[PDB]
Amino acid sequence: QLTEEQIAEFKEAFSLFDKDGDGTITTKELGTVMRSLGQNPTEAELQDMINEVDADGNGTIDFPEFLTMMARKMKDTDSEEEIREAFRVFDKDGNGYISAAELRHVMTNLGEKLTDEEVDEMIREADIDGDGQVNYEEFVQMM
Amino acid sequence: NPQPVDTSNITIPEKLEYFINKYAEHSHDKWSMDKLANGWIYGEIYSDSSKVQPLMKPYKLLSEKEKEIYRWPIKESLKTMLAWGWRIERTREGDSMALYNGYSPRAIDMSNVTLSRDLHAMAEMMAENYHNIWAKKKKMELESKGGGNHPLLVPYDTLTAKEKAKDREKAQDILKFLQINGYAVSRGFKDLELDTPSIEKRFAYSFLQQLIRYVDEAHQYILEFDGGSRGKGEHFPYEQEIKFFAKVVLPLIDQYFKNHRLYFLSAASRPLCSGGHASNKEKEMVTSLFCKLGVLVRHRISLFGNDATSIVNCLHILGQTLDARTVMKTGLESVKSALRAFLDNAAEDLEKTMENLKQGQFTKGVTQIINYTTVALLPMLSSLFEHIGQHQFGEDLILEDVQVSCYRILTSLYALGTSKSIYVERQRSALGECLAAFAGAFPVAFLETHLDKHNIYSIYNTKSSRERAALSLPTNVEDVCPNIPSLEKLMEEIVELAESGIRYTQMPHVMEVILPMLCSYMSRWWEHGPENNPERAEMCCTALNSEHMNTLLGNILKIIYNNLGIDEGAWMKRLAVFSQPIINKVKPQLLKTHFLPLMEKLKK
Ligand SMILES: [Ca+2]
Ligand SMILES: [Ca+2]
Ligand SMILES: [Ca+2]
Repeated sequence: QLTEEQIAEFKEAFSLFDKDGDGTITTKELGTVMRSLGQNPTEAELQDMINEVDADGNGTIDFPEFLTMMARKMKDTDSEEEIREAFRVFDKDGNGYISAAELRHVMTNLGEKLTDEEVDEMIREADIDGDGQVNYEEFVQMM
Repeated sequence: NPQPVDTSNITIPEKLEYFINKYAEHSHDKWSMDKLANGWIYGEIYSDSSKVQPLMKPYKLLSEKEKEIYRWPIKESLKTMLAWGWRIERTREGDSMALYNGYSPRAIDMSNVTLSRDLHAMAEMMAENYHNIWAKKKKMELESKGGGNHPLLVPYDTLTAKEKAKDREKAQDILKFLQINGYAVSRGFKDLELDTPSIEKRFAYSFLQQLIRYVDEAHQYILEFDGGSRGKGEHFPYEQEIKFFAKVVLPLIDQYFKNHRLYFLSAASRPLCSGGHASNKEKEMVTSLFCKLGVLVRHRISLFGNDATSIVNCLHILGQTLDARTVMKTGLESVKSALRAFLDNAAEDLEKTMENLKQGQFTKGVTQIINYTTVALLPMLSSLFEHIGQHQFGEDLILEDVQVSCYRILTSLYALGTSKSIYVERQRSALGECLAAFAGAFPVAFLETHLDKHNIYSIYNTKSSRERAALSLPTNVEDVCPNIPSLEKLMEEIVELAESGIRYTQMPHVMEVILPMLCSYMSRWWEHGPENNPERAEMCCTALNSEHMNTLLGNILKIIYNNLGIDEGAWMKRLAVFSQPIINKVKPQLLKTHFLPLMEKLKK
């Protein structure tokens, strides 16, 4: 019942949390992500919450189990809604087209230092439409 | 599995026997010294049980067999060096010691002088072989016992330094005694001939033959898919081959041509005077590959599964990496025919586009050609004109018959731009950059015919009154491309356009075709007029004056000023890509106090 590109988007989302590449999310592997988002978990809390998703009981959820928890929730339109949610908040200009000037300004938040000029070389690649200023449609091309 | 080195075919020579006996004496000397330091001293009788040793006696008095266990390793090492193809040449010391001819011996130490690097690699390799021989005998010993794998059965390189130590030390000390004697041994072979001028050895050349015959295989695969396209089932065994092509060759071409663009573009012209010289035949076959890829992608987009955008990007970067003057000065007939038929293909393609976009508004081949026209064609032609005008190779690329082909293509493109619909509004942006590239590409001033006659490098004048009729030339340079205006005509167009102040929603085609058109037009006739070519007086392609320059600047800036009141949009942000050449064009004197108002408004 799950639509084919959704699993493919669930593929990459699964790999976004499966750093080691074996298809198994260990508690420590999941735990480091939650510190990276600011929350400070106890080991028991992580291991408790990981049990409910684990239908097999092996202690590490595989992708078939991962789909079931993904199917648990309504991601009916949340995917492109989040895509538009980012395009709205990245649109600091508010013109409806996102300039490249603040593209370096938000990617610095994670700690990247890529040069100012080179991104608008990459936004030009994004701007196959050639806008010179990225919109949601370019973001849809990006994603 | 150790592979043996055969030594039966080779045999020991006799002039070497002097050094063989000398090194046997040296081995006896080192062995005698070893046992004296160990405490072994001369004994009356050779008894192992009495724990004595008489063999400190001189090598003259050593028996034949003891010489055989010195000569044995020596002559097998010599047989495995001569069996390698290591020649031995003539030295001085044979003649020198020929003109020579309670005892304490002394052995020269091999430690002091150092070996050269080449023969050091030679010695390491031959010690690898000696370790391999040890592995041989140890292996037969291991089938004899039946078990107990010796940990040293791993290859020589897998061995550690301590494990390599004995065999290496043998290599140094034997070759070192050879050199202290003076006998110099080296590689037996010197290279016979280098086929350096051959382009076939170039990895790019080989990869390119690979690329073209895979492209031809893919074209035959598309012909197979076309013969099965009349049938209902296009599922063929060639599905694996076509997806291999699409997800390997095209990405591989893409990465290769972005990584080595500097190689492809310049045959060591501007950068890297030492190397990086792209061959002329290499450029020829690169252009052939681009042409056949363009033919393959044409009329067949629907078959490709959304990787048509990847193919468009590949064709785009191939366009930026094309070369034309090399092809024209030295070109093969297949490439000539491919380019002529590519211009012709663009001809009937544009013609059928004007036909179908009008006729078949209401009713798959038609859909794939419409999509091709909308996205996969105009950026393609734009990039073609872009590299043509960037490298100026178009001067001789489009010299004969391709002036008229490009200028009738200009008529068709200009008519398409003047025609407006929803799909044309969607592609207003593409026409700007495309016509910018074409205006920067076209060598003669296709707008003004006035001074194109005074320009020698023109289709009609260069091909004269007989090739005039031979080609597709109606004897009129300006009339063969009727719809396109002149510089004068576009000048009054611009002046009343400024005096009017039209809205974008009214005349979108004007500012989304002609403005980038002129913005990249102007650059070539800088150097082809008195503009940046004050010399070649009255022979220039066109003549322009600073007064006209300032007038057109004032008109464009004033329409931009009126145009600030409608947000000014991202559509001049689109035109800004080719206004970047204009803002590099503009002299810094203007950048003092003539344009600061408008960038201040931009800062607003
Ligand atoms: Ca499980
Ligand atoms: Ca923005
Ligand atoms: Ca854009």
